Amino acid sequence: TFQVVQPINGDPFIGSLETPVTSSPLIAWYLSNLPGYRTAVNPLLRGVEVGLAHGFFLVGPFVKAGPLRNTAYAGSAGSLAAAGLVVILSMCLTIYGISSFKEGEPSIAPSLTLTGRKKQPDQLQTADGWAKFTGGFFFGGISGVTWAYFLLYVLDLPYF
Amino acid sequence: LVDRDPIKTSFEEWAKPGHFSRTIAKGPDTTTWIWNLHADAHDFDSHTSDLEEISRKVFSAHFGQLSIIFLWLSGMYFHGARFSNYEAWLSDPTHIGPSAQVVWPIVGQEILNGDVGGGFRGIQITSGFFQIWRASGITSELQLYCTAIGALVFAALMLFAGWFHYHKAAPKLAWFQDVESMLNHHLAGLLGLGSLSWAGHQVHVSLPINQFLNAGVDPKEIPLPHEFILNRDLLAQLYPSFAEGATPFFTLNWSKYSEFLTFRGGLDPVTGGLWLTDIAHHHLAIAILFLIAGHMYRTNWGIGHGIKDILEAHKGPFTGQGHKGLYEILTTSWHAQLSLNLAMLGSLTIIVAHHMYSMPPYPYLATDYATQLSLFTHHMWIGGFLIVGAAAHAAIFMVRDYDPTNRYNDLLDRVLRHRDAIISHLNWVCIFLGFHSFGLYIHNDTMSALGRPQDMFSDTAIQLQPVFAQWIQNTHALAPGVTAPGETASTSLTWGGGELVAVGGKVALLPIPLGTADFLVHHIHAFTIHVTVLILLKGVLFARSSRLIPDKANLGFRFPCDGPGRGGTCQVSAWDHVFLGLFWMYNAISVVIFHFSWKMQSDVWGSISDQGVVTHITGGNFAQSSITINGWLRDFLWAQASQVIQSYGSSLSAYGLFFLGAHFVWAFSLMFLFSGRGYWQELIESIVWAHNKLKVAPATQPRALSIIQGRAVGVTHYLLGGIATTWAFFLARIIAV
Amino acid sequence: NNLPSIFVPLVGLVFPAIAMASLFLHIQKNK
Amino acid sequence: SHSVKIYDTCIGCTQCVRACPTDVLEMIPWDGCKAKQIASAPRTEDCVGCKRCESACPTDFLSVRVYLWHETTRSMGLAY
Amino acid sequence: MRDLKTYLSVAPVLSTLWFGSLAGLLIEINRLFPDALTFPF
Amino acid sequence: ERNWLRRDLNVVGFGLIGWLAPSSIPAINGKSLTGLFFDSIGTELAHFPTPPALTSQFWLWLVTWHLGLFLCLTFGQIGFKGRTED
Amino acid sequence: DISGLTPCKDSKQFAKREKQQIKKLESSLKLYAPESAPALALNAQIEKTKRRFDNYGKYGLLCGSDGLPHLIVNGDQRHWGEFITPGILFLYIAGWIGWVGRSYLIAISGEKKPAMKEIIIDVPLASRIIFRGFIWPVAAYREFLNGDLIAK
Ligand code: CLA
Ligand code: CLA
Ligand code: CLA
Repeated sequence: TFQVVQPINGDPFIGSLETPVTSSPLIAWYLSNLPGYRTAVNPLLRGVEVGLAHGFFLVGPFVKAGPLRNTAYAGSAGSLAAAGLVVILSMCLTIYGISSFKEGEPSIAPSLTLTGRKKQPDQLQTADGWAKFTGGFFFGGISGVTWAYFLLYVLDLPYF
Repeated sequence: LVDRDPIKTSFEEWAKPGHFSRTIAKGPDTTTWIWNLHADAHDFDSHTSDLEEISRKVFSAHFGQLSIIFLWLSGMYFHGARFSNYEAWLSDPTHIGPSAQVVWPIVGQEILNGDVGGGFRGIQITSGFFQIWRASGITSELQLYCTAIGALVFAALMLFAGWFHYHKAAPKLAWFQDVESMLNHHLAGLLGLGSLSWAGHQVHVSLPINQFLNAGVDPKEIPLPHEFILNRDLLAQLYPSFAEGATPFFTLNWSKYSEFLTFRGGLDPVTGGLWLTDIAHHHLAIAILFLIAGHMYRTNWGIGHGIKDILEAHKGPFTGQGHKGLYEILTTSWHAQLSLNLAMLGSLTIIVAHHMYSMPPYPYLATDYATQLSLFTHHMWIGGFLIVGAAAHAAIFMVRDYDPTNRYNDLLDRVLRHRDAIISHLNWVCIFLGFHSFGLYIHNDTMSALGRPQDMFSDTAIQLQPVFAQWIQNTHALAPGVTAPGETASTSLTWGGGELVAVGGKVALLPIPLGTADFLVHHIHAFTIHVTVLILLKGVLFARSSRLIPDKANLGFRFPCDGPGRGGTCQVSAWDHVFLGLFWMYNAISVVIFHFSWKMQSDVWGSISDQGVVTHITGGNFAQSSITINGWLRDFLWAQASQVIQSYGSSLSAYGLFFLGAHFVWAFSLMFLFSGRGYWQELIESIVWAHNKLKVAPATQPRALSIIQGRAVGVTHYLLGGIATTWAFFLARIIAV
Repeated sequence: NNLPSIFVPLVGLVFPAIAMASLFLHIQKNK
Repeated sequence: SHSVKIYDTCIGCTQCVRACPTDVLEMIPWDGCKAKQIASAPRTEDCVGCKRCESACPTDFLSVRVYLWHETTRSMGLAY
Repeated sequence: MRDLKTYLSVAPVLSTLWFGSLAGLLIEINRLFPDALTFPF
Repeated sequence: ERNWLRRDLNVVGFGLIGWLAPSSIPAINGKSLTGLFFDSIGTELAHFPTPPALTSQFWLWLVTWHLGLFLCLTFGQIGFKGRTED
Repeated sequence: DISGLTPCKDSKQFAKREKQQIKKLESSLKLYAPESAPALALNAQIEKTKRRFDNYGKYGLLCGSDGLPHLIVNGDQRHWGEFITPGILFLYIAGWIGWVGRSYLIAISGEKKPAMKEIIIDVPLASRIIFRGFIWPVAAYREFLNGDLIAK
């Protein structure tokens, strides 16, 4: 009889299961194309994309819910707060990278695909790769915050 | 199928305590034996492994329970006939407080016999028996005396049946496992026939007597109930359709009975309760529905359903074999059935508590505020306790009766193979709800303290409107004439129709608005319920094994720990998960009852003047004051506790004494909860030393309480103290105002 | 004066961050 | 690893070595008791510190003793 | 019945009888001589 | 783990038609549930883009229509697929 | 006047307390017919209150500035009925109970299973021992002299 849920990769002794939420073709395609999962690309470029996307979002909540939301200084204060949060997150990423990775060691990413094919391990799991990722993320986040502020308060676009 | 004289009736076993257990029957070497005697008294499974004996033992105890209930009912009916002011209250329900208990003057305690009206002195009762008796047509004390006598006779009958069905004719195991016949009988006969009989009583007794009472007739001038039966002319005068007899019923001319079988809806303006004709029609329809439903399952005549056949046919691509095998589990285990029934009964009790306040079913009940509050709180607590017991017995079944080699079920097996995902998701949901429900109260407190009222989540600064509940209210308010054409008014006055019902200068019911505070309190309720469900479901799902202790099923259901190893293993058994969930159930129910009390006193209850202006008890401060913790501390706990702390020297001083007594009992429980056994066992050694010095050392060696016993004592005292404190506070507050 | 407008943020936001980062790097160190 | 010690009051009941949830303890021949046996503790790196062995000892005070000590991955029972 | 007499000598039943008689005696004593603050004799 | 639905898009048309056929009968005081829903849709587009009000009848018709439509679709999928497994 | 106190019979606040209590009781009686049972109960309560206040006045108690009696426990002969005599009576009764318990415990210590005589009491032996505690001081003192009171 047809059954949907199966053990992970056919091994019933590994602590996971394969469900439509995890292994649907649409879901599998969507996750494989996000920057965090492009193991064959320069980490700087993935970090720049992640920073751009995350910095663009942060402006909205700070602007709209902030203590100066009902004043003429709403946009500038919100954007400045978003930039500060981006700076704090960049500091956290740098600290994590320094703590976790040692210079000169090989990558610790897995080198086996789900079908058993051998692949080159991800370079994001090295000190140099994480440093590039963090420096891309900072530059991306600042650029996204600036773009959001520019669009919202330099061009009088019919938003809302 | 029964057995003739299986067990001899004798006093021999009375003189040998612990005869039900081999270990306990040896003798009391230490004091732990005495405690072990009471804890294992009703665990029939541990006594014997024969299912027939366990079933026979279980069947007989329910007869004793029924006998005790009948004795309680007999006492309740007798006290109303002998020590009550019911007949005076019946002539003026709005100005006389019901009372059915009186006190002997001994040590100055006759001060508790305060005035209640009608030339009577006693203790005011809040159980609502007066309204129950009034709605039944009871007028004199002779009827109550007869009812008490009948209840005593029924208690004696139940006791005799309990003795008989265990010592003279005990049914066989095949009799118990006939679930189809039991379901058919309990549906068609127990419920359907009972509903039909109550409908007949309401048709022939309650309707005419209550019509005479509502008309304003002196209760002593109303004809007796049997006069309406022997004299059809009286009923014809009251209801002309009775002149045609039962002919409209058999000719399908049912519309002629519209005089006493209505579909009005709303409340009776004179009494403030539901129309009795609607209740009679409701009971008739329910009796028909239950009588039809009792012909579903197969028996000796071949027609009907087989429960096993229905279960085996429900399977899917996600669940494998489905419900196959569940029929054998539920016909061989008493604990699983007990857990299921406990959960359903607790949910039903909570539903009943919610329903009785918004649709008052008894005359002069809505305007008796103390009775409403007491009934709501009582039934909420009962439902919570039953719900916790459900999980307890589910864990017991998982530990003891689970056996996949002979009782395999695919649905239960699949749940146990992904329990980590369930527990982790529930953990995240609980954390999210706690952050986004209680955090909004802390934000409000901080903003108010800092002097920034325009940054609060409130109806004036940042609104969080519960638009989903308001839509439901609007849909239910406009139902008559659109989606319920046969109805005249809405089901309840709370939906927001706009009408007000006032009885004797007091407000009975009116629309209840919803705003920002209701949003927050409802999410608080959701958070607490979710946390309780987390603690109980984790306890059930990890009863047999975990990554920490693979062999947990070998240690049993009720064990304290597995030692200080693995970093420490205190509270790993399934019993400890019920012990921890009792505290969260208490928390949730306390919050719910506080919400009910404040909302009712602020937005509903009050007095009405001649010009039509309503003055509520607390003046509608719930909307703006309940959005902060300081508001709850100040405008609810501080302000409304003045009644209970000023009750000394009056008839309400018993509540004042109980307030402090329950405080003491609650505080006394923390000694057992914060400390451990080794200290107390070491301390006893020094006390025993001086008893040996004076030759007064007992032969039964004193021992400290066990780890489980200490946990149980602590939780019991904690719950008793808290609930008693809230009880005294509520009663003292609501009787005065 | 204008000094509290500097020292209060300096002691509440900058010094805690520097101290926490240094302490985390110290406790995570191995050889 | 924890410390598990055996004292010469042991009677050779075997009850401690049957109770251990990980293989830490075993019986060896001896002279000094009627049973001609004593417990030995060769594998204390696999001890979790549960004290199931001490609950099983019939001697007045225990002939097996466990002293909790430096904790490792095995002694914490972590399967992460 | 010897067994019935044995059941009447168990600790809870005997304690209940003793305490009931004691409470009755104390209640009657306080009923005959109410509000005793000092021993006047 | 692939093609878990056993894709058969004939269900979408059959379910839609088997809902639209009975729901078009005008047994509600000369009007039909589908007709009422479509008239409600037409009325709320006259003030675009302002959303429907809380007291509008649009939400009730939407929920009641989609309940039956989803029931038809789900039962159609179960019936089409279950013919081959039982 | 010990500690600046005054006798109850001369205290005005005591009389004011009595008057307030009686007046509070009398306001409830006006709500009932004189022949009814609650009126009889209230009459009995008023009479008992008057009798209690008179008795407190007669016994020579001492009141403070609040009109409430105070107890002197320093050993003065004028107030021996407040603390000394009830104390001696309590000590006698407690010694009786303790001596009876000790005697029963010693009596059953020599049996084969002394524990079973503690959960199921031997009624005749206890009844025989119950009367013996009436002279507990003499027996206890003579046991102390003979050295049999303390375990060796
Ligand atoms: C229909 C309801 C129902 C039934 C039939 C049972 C039946 C059973 N339960 Mg149970 N239970 C229930 C509801 C029910 N439960 C609910 C609602 C809860 C949640 C609170 C529990 C929680 C629970 C636990 C936690 C345990 C059981 C256990 C048991 C089994 C042994 C019970 C026993 O020996 O009692 C012995 C009875 C007592 C010791 C009496 C307790 C008295 C209470 C706590 C205090 C009362 C205070 C009183 C007013 C003060 C007066 C004292 C007086 C001397 C002056 C038995 C099969 C046990 C079991 O199966 O173990 C394997 C077990 O451990 N139950
Ligand atoms: C008033 C005391 C108190 C408090 C605050 C809590 C709080 C909590 N208990 Mg708890 N508990 C308590 C007493 C308390 N308990 C008692 C007496 C018992 C009986 C032994 C239990 C038994 C118990 C059990 C059995 C369980 C919990 C769980 C939980 C957590 C639920 C999940 C969650 O996120 O909630 C929301 C969290 C909060 C409301 C706390 C945050 C407070 C606000 C938001 C301040 C936030 C400040 C913010 C972060 C900035 C601060 C930064 C700093 C520099 C200042 C929560 C942390 C459960 C758990 O582990 O999680 C699922 C669980 O299973 N409790
Ligand atoms: C006949 C019994 C008996 C006797 C002679 C004593 C005598 C004594 N106890 Mg003691 N005790 C008893 C029973 C008894 N106890 C019981 C049953 C308990 C458990 C509740 C205790 C718990 C206890 C504690 C916790 C302490 C003492 C202490 C003491 C010593 C200080 C004096 C005193 O009054 O302490 C006060 C004693 C009590 C408050 C005990 C309560 C009195 C009980 C209710 C009397 C029971 C009598 C018994 C039922 C006899 C039945 C007789 C019948 C069979 C004929 C004293 C030697 C203290 C001491 O010096 O430490 C070594 C101390 O700290 N006792």
